[PDB]
Amino acid sequence: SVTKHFNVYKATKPYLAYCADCGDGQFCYSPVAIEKIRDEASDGMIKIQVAAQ
Amino acid sequence: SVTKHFNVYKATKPYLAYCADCGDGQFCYSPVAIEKIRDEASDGMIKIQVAAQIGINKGGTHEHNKIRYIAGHDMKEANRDSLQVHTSGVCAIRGTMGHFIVAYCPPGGELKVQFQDAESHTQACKVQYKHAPAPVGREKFTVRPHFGIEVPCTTYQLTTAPTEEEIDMHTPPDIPDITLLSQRSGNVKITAGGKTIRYNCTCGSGNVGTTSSDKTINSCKIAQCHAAVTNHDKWQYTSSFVPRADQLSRKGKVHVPFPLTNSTCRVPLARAPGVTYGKRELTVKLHPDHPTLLTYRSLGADPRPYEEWIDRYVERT
Amino acid sequence: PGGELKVQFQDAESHTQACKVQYKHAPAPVGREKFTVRPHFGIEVPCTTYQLT
Amino acid sequence: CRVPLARAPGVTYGKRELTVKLHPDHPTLLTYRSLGADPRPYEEWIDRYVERT
Amino acid sequence: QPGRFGDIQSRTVESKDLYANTALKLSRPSSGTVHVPYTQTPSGFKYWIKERGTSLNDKAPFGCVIKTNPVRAENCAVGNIPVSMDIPDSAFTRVID
Amino acid sequence: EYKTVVPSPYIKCCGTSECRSMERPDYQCQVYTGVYPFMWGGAYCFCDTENTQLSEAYVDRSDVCKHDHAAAYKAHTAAMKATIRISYGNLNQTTTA
Ligand SMILES: *[C@@H]1O[C@H](CO)[C@@H](O)[C@H](O)[C@H]1NC(C)=O
Ligand SMILES: *[C@@H]1O[C@H](CO)[C@@H](O)[C@H](O)[C@H]1NC(C)=O
Ligand SMILES: *[C@@H]1O[C@H](CO)[C@@H](O)[C@H](O)[C@H]1NC(C)=O
Repeated sequence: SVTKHFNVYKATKPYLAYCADCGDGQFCYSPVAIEKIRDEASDGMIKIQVAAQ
Repeated sequence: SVTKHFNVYKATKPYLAYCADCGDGQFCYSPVAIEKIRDEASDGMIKIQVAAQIGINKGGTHEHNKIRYIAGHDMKEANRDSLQVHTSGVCAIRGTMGHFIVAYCPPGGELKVQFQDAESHTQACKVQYKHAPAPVGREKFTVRPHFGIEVPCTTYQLTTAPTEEEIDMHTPPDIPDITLLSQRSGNVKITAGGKTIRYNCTCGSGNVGTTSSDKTINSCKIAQCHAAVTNHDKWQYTSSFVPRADQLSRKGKVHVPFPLTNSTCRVPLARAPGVTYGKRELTVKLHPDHPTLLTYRSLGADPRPYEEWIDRYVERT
Repeated sequence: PGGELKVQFQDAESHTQACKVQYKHAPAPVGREKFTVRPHFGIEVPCTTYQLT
Repeated sequence: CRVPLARAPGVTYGKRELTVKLHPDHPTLLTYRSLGADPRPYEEWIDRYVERT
Repeated sequence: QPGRFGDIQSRTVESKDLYANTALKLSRPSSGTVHVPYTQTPSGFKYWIKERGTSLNDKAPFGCVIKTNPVRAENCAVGNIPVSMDIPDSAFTRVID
Repeated sequence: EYKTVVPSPYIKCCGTSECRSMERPDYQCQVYTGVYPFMWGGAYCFCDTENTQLSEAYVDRSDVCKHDHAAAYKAHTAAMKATIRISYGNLNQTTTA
């Protein structure tokens, strides 16, 4: 019951899409892509959505 | 064919010169040393000159997991992935070969290049240098746009091709070594291995500069001996940190890689300004994301130009 | 120079516990000229420092 | 204690007037005074190239 | 002047008689180790590039967009142009229409 | 831009002076005596206060002089292109004058 709620993660295969700067190259495909950033707390809290869970 | 043009790198054994701040220490002699820096690319590129060449396997080759630093009068070994360059921010390497380094790199007030040696040491040293790039276009940014326009800029493309300008090669000077003065029974002896050590003394007769011989001067003292070793085997870069003998210098040529070429260059597009015109007067609301440039002029005979960088919300009339 | 001080190390197993402290470290330069790197070629003006034994 | 040494300022003397061009590499200090009874001191930090009369 | 602009005023790219007035000055090395001390003002070309600003494209007194290939200026209005034309008699019909 | 070409410094351990001056731009013929350089091998040679330091430098153009250079020009009488479109009854054509 501690790990039961993880069942909703049977949805799998995170995507691989375009991102801005790959570091080594100008354009590059990476499993990590920055989705729109959540920021609504009051202690510098930052939430980042990344394809690869 | 691809590796055939690395024959120019038969010249090995670079110097171990003087660099200002040891990092931890105050002064040190280090295999890595910062030399002149080239900065003429218009997209924030840099060109760093380092004595220790990279991609060497005691012969011409190209790879990505081998570096041979030099400490003393012999070669050594390390790993390339441990090589790090970083200003105030992380100074990321796009790909390097030979003596020279290129990197995407954020602005800062100093430069540092570090790399792990063979065992249990992170020896390196810093250098004073300013890096304040002037981005192309009227929008200042640090990341490539997701949507934008193309305006070309100059950069160093990645290739290994011959070029026009050149660096200077010459015979190395005669470095000294005091560890070859082992005295055992009040007698001054010369060891082996290094061989052909130049000799000169006021101790007495026998000042000839022995060549690859275990010659021993008897009834002498260490304080009167100033022997120095020479090899005349492989030539070496001419820096401003080592001496030189008067001669034509026999200028050897090793082409500088990464020449300067044009390239397409993306630049962000700012949001459309808010406009609410009235009567013979115009009012504009701005929503800048980064410090940009705004300007206007009169089509009449009197231009009356205006230019003023904008980095915050402000009404303009 | 910085506005906070932190020190850390890895303990016997997979942990890098640490804690910071407020400290406005703004070292006033010695001499008429500001810098961050000792001269390549320079001149000596006497000052003081800690000793290393 | 080593300390940097700035480049020699570019002096181009006029008549009863002294013009100097300053090419700083780091924020430094320039001061002057008059040997007459009234000294009229001056001090002002420099961080960019500038002309002073 | 040593640093204002055109400290190098060399002629065409043939690289002959590279005049320079960058005011070198050497110094005596210290007793610590080997030195090559010198004093050298920074290049005026870099300073002129850094300052730049307010190009002539945004300074044309008649809003005259300027190009650079044959160093040309395009699409600006000033004065007026005269014209004299000769028309053949076969380009139009007679009064009977 | 300018490149400051400075060769390796000249140490000669005899104390006798050696001065020369060629025709390449802005040599600074400076010779120093009584220098006692050091090196990672502790030191080299024996005699102290009797050594010759010959250090020379000059300036030259840069490697990107072919691309990153700037040009100067003089104004003169100027000729103006004019692209005109002419049309009349059942005729419509452009030209250049
Ligand atoms: C070192 O060699 C030079 C040149 O051969 C010679 O003049 C000098 O006397 C030598 N040193 C001693 C101590 O003899
Ligand atoms: C870059 O473009 C300019 C202008 O078209 C040209 O003169 C120059 O030769 C080009 N350089 C390279 C390396 O393509
Ligand atoms: C002349 O021809 C061009 C062809 O593109 C056309 O656009 C233009 O309207 C014509 N002129 C007139 C007056 O219709």
